[PDB]
Amino acid sequence: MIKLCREVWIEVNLDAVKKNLRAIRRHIPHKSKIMAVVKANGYGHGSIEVARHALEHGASELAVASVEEGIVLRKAGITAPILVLGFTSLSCVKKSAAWNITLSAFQVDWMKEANEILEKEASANRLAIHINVDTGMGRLGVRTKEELLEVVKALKASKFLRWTGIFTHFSTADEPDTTLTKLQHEKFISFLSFLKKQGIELPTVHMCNTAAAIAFPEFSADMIRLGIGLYGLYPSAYIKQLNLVKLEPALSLKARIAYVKTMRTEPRTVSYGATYIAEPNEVIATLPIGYADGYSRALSNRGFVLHRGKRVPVAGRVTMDMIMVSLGENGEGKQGDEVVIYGKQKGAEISVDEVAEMLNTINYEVVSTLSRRIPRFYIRDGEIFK
Amino acid sequence: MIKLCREVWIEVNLDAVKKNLRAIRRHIPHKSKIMAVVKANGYGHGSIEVARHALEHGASELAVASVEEGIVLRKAGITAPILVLGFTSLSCVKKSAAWNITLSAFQVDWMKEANEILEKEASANRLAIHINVDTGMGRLGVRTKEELLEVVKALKASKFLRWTGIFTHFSTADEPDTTLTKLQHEKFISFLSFLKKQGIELPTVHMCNTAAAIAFPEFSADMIRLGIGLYGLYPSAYIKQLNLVKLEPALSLKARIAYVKTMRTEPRTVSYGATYIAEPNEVIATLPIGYADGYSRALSNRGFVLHRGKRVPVAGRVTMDMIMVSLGENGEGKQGDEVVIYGKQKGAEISVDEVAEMLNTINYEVVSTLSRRIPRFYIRDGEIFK
Ligand SMILES: *Cc1c(COP(=O)(O)O)cnc(C)c1O
Ligand SMILES: *Cc1c(COP(=O)(O)O)cnc(C)c1O
Ligand SMILES: [Cl-]
Ligand SMILES: [Cl-]
Ligand SMILES: [Cl-]
Ligand SMILES: [Mg+2]
Repeated sequence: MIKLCREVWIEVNLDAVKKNLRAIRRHIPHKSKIMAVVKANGYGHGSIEVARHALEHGASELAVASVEEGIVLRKAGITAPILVLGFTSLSCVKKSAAWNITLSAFQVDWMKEANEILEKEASANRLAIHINVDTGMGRLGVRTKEELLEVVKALKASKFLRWTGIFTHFSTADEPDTTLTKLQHEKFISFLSFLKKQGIELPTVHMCNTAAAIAFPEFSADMIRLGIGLYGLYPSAYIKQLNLVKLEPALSLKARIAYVKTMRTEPRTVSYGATYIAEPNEVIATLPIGYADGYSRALSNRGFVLHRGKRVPVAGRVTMDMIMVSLGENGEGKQGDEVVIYGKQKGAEISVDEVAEMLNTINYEVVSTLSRRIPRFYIRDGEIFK
Repeated sequence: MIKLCREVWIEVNLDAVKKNLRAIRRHIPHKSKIMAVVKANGYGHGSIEVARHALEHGASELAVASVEEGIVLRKAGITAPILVLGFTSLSCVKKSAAWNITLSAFQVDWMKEANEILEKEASANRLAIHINVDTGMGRLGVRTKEELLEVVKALKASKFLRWTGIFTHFSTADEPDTTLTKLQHEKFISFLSFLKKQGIELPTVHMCNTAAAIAFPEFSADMIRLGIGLYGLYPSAYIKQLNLVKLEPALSLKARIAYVKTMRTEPRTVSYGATYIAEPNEVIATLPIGYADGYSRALSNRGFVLHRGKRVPVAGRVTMDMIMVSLGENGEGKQGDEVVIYGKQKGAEISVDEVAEMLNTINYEVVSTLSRRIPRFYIRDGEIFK
């Protein structure tokens, strides 16, 4: 199959990504664009190949966490609009314009000072901007309709800026109680109505994350922001249970057994702390993944991997680079056998969602903390590359 | 002051690393060498520059998790011996000899097949090998005297290989009960005098990790493997409290406030889940760090940062890229102010070790999971460089 020195790797199924984009496309209104959210290295799936695939199969724009993530995509030959969701220091204004990155901003002072930096360097390449309106996320963005007006005016007065969007972020659209979500929607529409009544024409409006796209597709407006769903993962249990859109998981994480041994002699202590004592004929397979790869140490004596289609448990503590599992009394297994850490094997499955449940977190965290040291392979039209 | 687009960075104090190395050197026997452990991107501090500094200031070899980690060091100009502590596939044997990386092995069959690959290439480089003995870690390594002996003869007979060392690993040396650690010591020594009685001359003998170097410096033999200590962190509260060796923590994690706001208008909800509701005169600051950087989401309504010399609470949930914090009623804080996330500022400190206690994990995980997206800056002779 694949040749590696250390035998741990991720497979991202781009056929799955395409199918997710199509399922979402067919769910939200026909005219709505998709902005594929490829922040944090593609939610740990690899920003570039996900971005490239997304753009060919129904996305129009990309979103990222920073200018540096956006430049990564440029250097990969990507020319679609890239929006930085977080805050960008005035330090990087010039660099942003040069690499044609779209920045979010929401403050008069920032817009004017951005304009002055660009006026000095004199480039014809204007800096693209979106305005973030905070309707209750409480994170970034402007909060009253009157400060919003000033921001718009300052942006429109700035000839080295170009306004290409305005947005908000829902903070509870994945929850069974939709009260807050509807209050946010109705505040955002409100602020926009206010702008329209001052004779201001709107650029691209966008508010839905995956959760709201699915539960409130009527909010898609000109463009949705598809993150977790792109990766074939649901924003919550609730959203999944609505059974409105069929997503398929794009990531699996795999490895090969590095060493197998029957624990014939003493001491039969396994791993740091000696927290697991194996039986005399207990078989113990060692695997090349650990907590510095993003495989939580809280999975010590708790997690489960797949080997020849069955669940075999983590025995003893997770270490920095390796774990051990029990194949049981006289269990069969060889050096080189393929193991799935996240995903499917035969008819068994250990989803990223089950892993997040074990660890009292969410699927976003389990994928987006997968270390860059784990190489990514991509599957397209059923076959593997770079 | 540092310029960045997104204002989050690590500083690694190489003056601290030099002192830790000195403190360890002065505590273990004069003739013992130090192998600096820089696996996992230097325990998230950056392997290249820690390794570079270490080799100028007490270390004479390095250890890594994998061939690929070793090749990163070699490309940066590093020439010292580099040991792979984990298992390496026979597919990487020609490569490892080309780049002069030292491989761990402990299997007769592996020895022969590696010799055989080189033999075919008429290789003029000999691949350097260390033998892992498993004395109770139960991870990797050979477990009996008798298997040990055959492994040695295979390797001695394999003339495109070169035996340059032999080790074991302690699994409990950071615990107040030393019983198992003394049994592993004793078992290792017995395995090694068993070899000597067949007239086998031994290469470099190494057993101690940071914990064993500090509590059992008499076990240093020819070489120790200094990991966590090199970074200025103790392996456990017990080891620290022994008060034997003073270590200085090398890493701090910083950011600048992306935005500061007073929560005047409704709704006053902060972050995903609306789990925190601010007071009307309460100041919320947003920071450009979140769980994809390795800032655990389990800090959501729990973590602390330092700002102007004091402890300010995380408010609401950690997000993928950003956290929010409370500067309290009528706050005092601006955009651009510097915040310490891990580390010290004026009176105050939030140590890696206290973050680890809160998350019920260990300092190793806390630093080794710091994402590569956070740029690392180094301090050397009081001054800063990238
Ligand atoms: C990351 C992000 C998204 C995409 O969210 P999902 O829950 O992944 O669909 C949307 N909007 C903002 C403001 C974000 O930071
Ligand atoms: C990482 C590692 C070390 C060093 O351990 P610290 O607790 O970091 O000093 C030693 N030996 C082996 C076999 C390792 O994998
Ligand atoms: Cl936001
Ligand atoms: Cl990483
Ligand atoms: Cl080991
Ligand atoms: Mg983690």
